[PDB]
Amino acid sequence: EQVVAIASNIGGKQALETVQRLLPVLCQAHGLTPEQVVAIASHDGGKQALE
Repeated sequence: EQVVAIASNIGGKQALETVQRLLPVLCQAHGLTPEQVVAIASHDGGKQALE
């Protein structure tokens, strides 16, 4: 279990809840925050019509 999974369990949007949770993490560790690029694209340009 992880915060990125618990929040998404409540919200119902794993790809969206994980990006908001890993946002400060990847922003502090790197800054670029690829999550808003890769994870978002995985849902928008991928798992959209199937979600």
